[PDB]
Formats: sequence, C-alpha cells, structure tokens
Amino acid sequence: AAAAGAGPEMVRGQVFDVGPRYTNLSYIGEGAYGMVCSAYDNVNKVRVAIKKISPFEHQTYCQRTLREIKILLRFRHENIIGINDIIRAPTIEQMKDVYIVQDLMETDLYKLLKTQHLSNDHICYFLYQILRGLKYIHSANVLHRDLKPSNLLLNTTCDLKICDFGLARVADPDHDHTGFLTEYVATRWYRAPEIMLNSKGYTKSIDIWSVGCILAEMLSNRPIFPGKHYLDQLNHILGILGSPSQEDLNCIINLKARNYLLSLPHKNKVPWNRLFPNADSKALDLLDKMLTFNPHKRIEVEQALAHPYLEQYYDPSDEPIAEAPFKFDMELDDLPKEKLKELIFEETARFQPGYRS
Ligand SMILES: O=c1c2cc(O)c(O)cc2oc2cc(O)cc(O)c12
Repeated sequence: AAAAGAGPEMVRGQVFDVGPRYTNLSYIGEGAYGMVCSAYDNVNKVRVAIKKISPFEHQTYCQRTLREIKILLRFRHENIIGINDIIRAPTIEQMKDVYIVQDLMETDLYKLLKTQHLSNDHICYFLYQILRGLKYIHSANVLHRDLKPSNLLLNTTCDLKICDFGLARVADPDHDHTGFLTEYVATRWYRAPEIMLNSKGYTKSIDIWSVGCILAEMLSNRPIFPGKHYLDQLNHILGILGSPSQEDLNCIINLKARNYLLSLPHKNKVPWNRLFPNADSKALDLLDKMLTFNPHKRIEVEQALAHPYLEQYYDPSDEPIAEAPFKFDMELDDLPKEKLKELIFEETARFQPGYRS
C-alpha cells in the first residue's frame, strides 16, 4: 500500500510498507543499506524486527543479500538469527525492495560493550553461545568471515544470535593460499594474521581468530587489535603475541610474506594476565588457544566448546550440527544483475501467499 512511512531523511527511509500483517512506527537503526524498524506482528502477536533491503542498484549488495538469504533460510539454530518472513512484490517486474522479518532483539554486543561491564558469568555464557552457533555454521562447511560484536545480537534475557552472513563462503582449504598483502573485505580488527600474509580466509580457523578477538573485547570493553590500516593490523597482533617462532615462520612458504616477518624487530609475548588482570585464568587459557598465530595450531570450535572455561555449559548432545553441508554457489561472481535479481526472487518465494482463494 505505502500507507505507512517511517521518518525518512538520509539513507532513503521514505516508505516502509510491510503489508497488513506488521503495524508499528518504531525505527531502530540503519542496516548495511536500509532502515530497520520494529513492528507488531499481528499474527504471532509479538513485536519483531524488519529490515528494508533495497539492494537492486549494486551488484555487490545483491550478492551479499542473496548469500545471506540462502544461508539463513537453510540454517535453523537457536544461536543464529532466522528469517521469519520476507515481504516483496509478487513479480520480478514489480520487485524493488525486499523486507526481511526477524525476531526482535534488545541490542547487539557492540552496543552493550560501549557502556556495560560484563560479569565473568556473562562473558562465559556469551562465548558459549557464540561457539555453539559457530559449531553449527562450520558443520555446514560454511565460514562466517565477519564475526564481530555488532554481528552478535542479544535479547532481553541475554540469548545471543549470530547475524550477517553477507561475507560468508563455503570452506575451501585447498584453495586458501594467496600472496602477501592480498586485499580482504572483512572487518579489519577481527582479521587473523594470516589474512595479511598468505590466506584468502577460506578455512574455519579464520572464524576462531575472530571469536578470540571478541573474547578479548568482552574482557576489557576495548578491541584488542585496533589496526588503523591493512598492515597495522598485523603489527598490533605481533605486538601482543610476539614474534612468530621459527617453526611457525617456516610454515609460511611465500617469500615476500616470510621476509616481511623476518624484517621485523624481535617482540616478546605480552602475557595475557597482564593485559587482562581481572580475567578468569581459564578464560585466558582459552583465549591464548584461539589467538594462536599458526592457523593449523589454532583451536577448533568443538575443542573450544570442550575447554574447561566452558565446562558449566558444554553438552555436545545439545550443540546441534547441520543436517548436511552447503555446496551451493556462495561466490556468485559470474552472474549478471538480471540473474541475481531472479535468484533473490526465487529464494524468497516460500513466503508469498502466491496460492490462495
Ligand atoms: O539488522 C539489525 C537487526 C536485525 C534483527 O533481527 C533484530 O532483531 C534487530 C536488529 O537491530 C539492528 C539495529 C541496527 O542498528 C542495525 C541492524 O542491521 C539491525
């Protein structure tokens, strides 16, 4: 209809018409590219979140939108945000925006860390939930590739859900190698050291590093490695971990990357307990294992779940995995704008009336 509008201005938050089902005028924030509002779901009789997506002018936006929709519709897990509904025109010709309806969450870990100290009990629970969700993701052979506090939503009872699969990919360790200083898209402060050295981020260890950075951030309310540019990120990491060992260096076969590391002055490890003097010692042991330089030696998700820090929560029978891996195209690079729009239309069909009387 359009009978509803939500305080427009910048972005383009003119119209927000989400059929008759959803009826309230409460803006929340700005998505990657569209207003997010809360609304009353007149069917389930609860407030929900709705993201307006207007992706159809940029190939990158469409790609990320399709990737996220395909993934979220296939995943079903307590610690991963779901899609409850998708609102769009009934034909491709008329489709100009897409609205994604999701459970309403109170906040995200970014906003929470800006103003709230976390108890060790909250840190432990939040880490548990992140890892529980990540187990499922990885079990589907999917890498999230952009884990960070703003991608972790929380409700009023501290239930945590991972969001934003726009940069996700299917794991491909056999094709992970690349040259030194290869450009990378995911958020700088949460990038593993190998991204800057010799890795395209196509293995599960990339996500464990990000989780380790999030744990550190929870312990002190500050990002642990706030690089200001691409290579600064690596110097922040080495400033705390110290210089890599001969064995870990020998693992980096690429000469430019090797020689860069060899060119650096020797740095000694900064002990975790001096960075985080109020932290639980078991938390720091787990942190150390997640923030391991060598990605091959880095802890895997399931090992992390089994670590003593998380013993109060660990229960592998209640930490589900995906029914089968994804092998769908997540690169989506060789598709014209017309095919991407068509795939988004097809992927969202299940939510249409389409066939009523
Ligand atoms: O995407 C969401 C979002 C998604 C949900 O399912 C939800 O329940 C709450 C959300 O809040 C946001 C707030 C923002 O400032 C920006 C956002 O992108 C979101």
